[PDB]
Amino acid sequence: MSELEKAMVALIDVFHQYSGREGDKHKLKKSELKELINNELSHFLEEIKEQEVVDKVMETLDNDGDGECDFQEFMAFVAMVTTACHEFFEH
Amino acid sequence: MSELEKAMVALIDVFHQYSGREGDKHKLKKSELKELINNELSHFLEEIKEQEVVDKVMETLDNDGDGECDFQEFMAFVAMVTTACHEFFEH
Amino acid sequence: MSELEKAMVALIDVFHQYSGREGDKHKLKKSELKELINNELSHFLEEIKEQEVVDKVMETLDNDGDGECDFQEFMAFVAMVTTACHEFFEH
Amino acid sequence: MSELEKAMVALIDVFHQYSGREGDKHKLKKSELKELINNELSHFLEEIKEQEVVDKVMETLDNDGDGECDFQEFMAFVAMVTTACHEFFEHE
Amino acid sequence: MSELEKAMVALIDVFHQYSGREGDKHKLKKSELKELINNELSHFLEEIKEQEVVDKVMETLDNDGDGECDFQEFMAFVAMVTTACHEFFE
Amino acid sequence: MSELEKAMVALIDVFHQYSGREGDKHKLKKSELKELINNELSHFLEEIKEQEVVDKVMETLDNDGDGECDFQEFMAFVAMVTTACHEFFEH
Amino acid sequence: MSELEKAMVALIDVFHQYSGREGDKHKLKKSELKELINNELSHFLEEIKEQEVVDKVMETLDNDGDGECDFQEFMAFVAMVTTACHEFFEH
Amino acid sequence: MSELEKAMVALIDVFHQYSGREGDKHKLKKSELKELINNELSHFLEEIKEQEVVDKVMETLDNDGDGECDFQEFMAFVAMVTTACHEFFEH
Ligand SMILES: [Ca+2]
Ligand SMILES: [Ca+2]
Ligand SMILES: [Ca+2]
Ligand SMILES: [Ca+2]
Ligand SMILES: [Ca+2]
Ligand SMILES: [Ca+2]
Ligand SMILES: [Ca+2]
Ligand SMILES: [Ca+2]
Ligand SMILES: [Ca+2]
Ligand SMILES: [Ca+2]
Ligand SMILES: [Ca+2]
Ligand SMILES: [Ca+2]
Ligand SMILES: [Ca+2]
Ligand SMILES: [Ca+2]
Ligand SMILES: [Ca+2]
Ligand SMILES: [Ca+2]
Ligand SMILES: [Ca+2]
Ligand SMILES: [Ca+2]
Repeated sequence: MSELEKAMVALIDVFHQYSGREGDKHKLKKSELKELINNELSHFLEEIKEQEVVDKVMETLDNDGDGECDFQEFMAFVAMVTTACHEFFEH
Repeated sequence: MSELEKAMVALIDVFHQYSGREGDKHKLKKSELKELINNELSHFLEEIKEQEVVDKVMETLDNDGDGECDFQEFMAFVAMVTTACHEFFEH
Repeated sequence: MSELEKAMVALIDVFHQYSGREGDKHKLKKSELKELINNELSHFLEEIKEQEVVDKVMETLDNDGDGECDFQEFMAFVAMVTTACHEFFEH
Repeated sequence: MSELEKAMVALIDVFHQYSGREGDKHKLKKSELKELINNELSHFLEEIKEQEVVDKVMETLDNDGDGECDFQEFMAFVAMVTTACHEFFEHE
Repeated sequence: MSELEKAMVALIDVFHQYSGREGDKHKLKKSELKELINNELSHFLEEIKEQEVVDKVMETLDNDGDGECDFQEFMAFVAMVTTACHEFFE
Repeated sequence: MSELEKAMVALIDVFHQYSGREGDKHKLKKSELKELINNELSHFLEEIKEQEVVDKVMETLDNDGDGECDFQEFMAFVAMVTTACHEFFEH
Repeated sequence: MSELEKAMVALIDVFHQYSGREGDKHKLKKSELKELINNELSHFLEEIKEQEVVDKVMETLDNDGDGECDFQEFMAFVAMVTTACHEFFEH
Repeated sequence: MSELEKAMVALIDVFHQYSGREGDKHKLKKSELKELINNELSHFLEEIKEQEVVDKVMETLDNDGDGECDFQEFMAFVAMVTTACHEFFEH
């Protein structure tokens, strides 16, 4: 598989890894999203330490309004974060 | 780097491997997109062998209608392809 | 170690994670096999929830007729599931 | 994905890596199998140098006569090496 | 660095990792040796569950009688274990 | 496999890569030992350029008097060289 | 990621481990640089315990005159130390 | 060893692997430097396909003018790349 293909499997893996911890095994609840952001995105995002911050992140990602982040919402989240960090190269 | 962050860097790297070939070095033109798909997504997608199919993929991805795929749009494509793969893994 | 070499070791390690829980530490009994499948093959296989399903899985895997799955029989099951997954990535 | 599920995908991945280089993209020809063994099994197996050795491994693995190793045949190879490794280790 | 030189540094590093956990930072006391064996040699050695067993392992390794395993003593243990592994090719 | 276990296998691997050159493929003769030192211990040890230096190393290592270095004897050489290197990082 | 790539990220990570303790989270004040040296270079460098050694090291590393060590400046320190280590292995 | 110590040994190791191939075994000639960048900086850097690219990189790094990069000069390059990576993660 190419490196791009392996990158896509890794996105699915990390999602499974956190979404399967608690409750709904196919979505991230606020707590799981907090742990994903803090443990897996520490070079791209500041550590989330206040519930207002977890709440706004989740409010932003949660387009179906169920209070959780499903896989499609997580892919959009990754797209936003990666797009943002790639703007570094856009000058 | 986490495996998530490595995936994110891979996505940026592969995008540029193809985007910088011609014209705007931060967008994929149709020829660059065709090559990316054919060389980097050979296990997940059918090889593109017809200009018509190339036009249709770009028409689908090109959300801002500038005729090219920028990195935001490329992320949306990756998310679509990832999604297809993720379906295989929910049982 | 290469990714292949680590993968071979991971197959050994998972077999023993389960085989050593109960009874003979070198074989998977039904309950161990059910737990391995349910916990470690959840994205590749439907969860096993009924004794009758467990029984038929063991019956296919248990070639030598001792009522359990030994390492070699487990390697055959791994080759079966892997071949199934490999049929996916054919393009 | 579990460690087991990752290990299965890593088997598919390495197969692809070598099978797609030359000729039939869905099979390892002798040179492709040689490379895979020398680059990816370079801690479990001795480097294959002599052609005769390459020839013999392929004859071991090639069950359908076509002179190449397909994925199914490669999985039987993987089981052979994993078993050898299993016998190398302690389990008590 | 060759694969041999890198192996050597890895041996130094694992000894460091465990020798620094309690007491004398340069030696493995019995608890530290038990943990290294159980955490880092799980594919080559039986897990140690009994104190008799780790006392016996240390008695064997402990050539200067201080009741701990220093690095030179650790290298000897590594030599024994690797030589035993190698018996697989005998 | 742990880094320590990886190390142990590397040690077996290099020994065989040299021992297998000539004569007994399970032992290092003087020429093979010289080559191992010069090519694999180039950063820990001064290059051997003198027959007397070779002779001396082998006399030190060879404990069963066959005039060669088997694996067990090589492990003793490894212990010795590593130990000397460790003390160098010592507080 | 290659070993080189992972090593570069490890440099960023240890820097931040100590840089974020106090004050500017993006620079090392002398107390922080001291602790970094004392805790993460314990096998390469003798412990610093005198004001003047810290003062001396910081004056060497400080090129923009803020009395702190930013990440670029830290990289000159890393270069110095590593070059020093490389010289021990060249013999 | 700490993560920082191992990172430092990794930097010296990668230098040894590439500097050893051709000519002066203690320095990187331009072909060696191209190989290192293409093989070891492949996730962070663009592939060098145009010879004028290593030519200009060497131009900057060579400060004793043997037209090659020694370890010292190599560390400056590692600073430059690592610093860019830091700024990239700095958003
Ligand atoms: Ca959940
Ligand atoms: Ca939602
Ligand atoms: Ca372009
Ligand atoms: Ca567009
Ligand atoms: Ca059992
Ligand atoms: Ca059976
Ligand atoms: Ca082929
Ligand atoms: Ca090898
Ligand atoms: Ca065949
Ligand atoms: Ca201790
Ligand atoms: Ca002792
Ligand atoms: Ca020999
Ligand atoms: Ca002998
Ligand atoms: Ca600070
Ligand atoms: Ca400063
Ligand atoms: Ca050179
Ligand atoms: Ca690249
Ligand atoms: Ca120079």
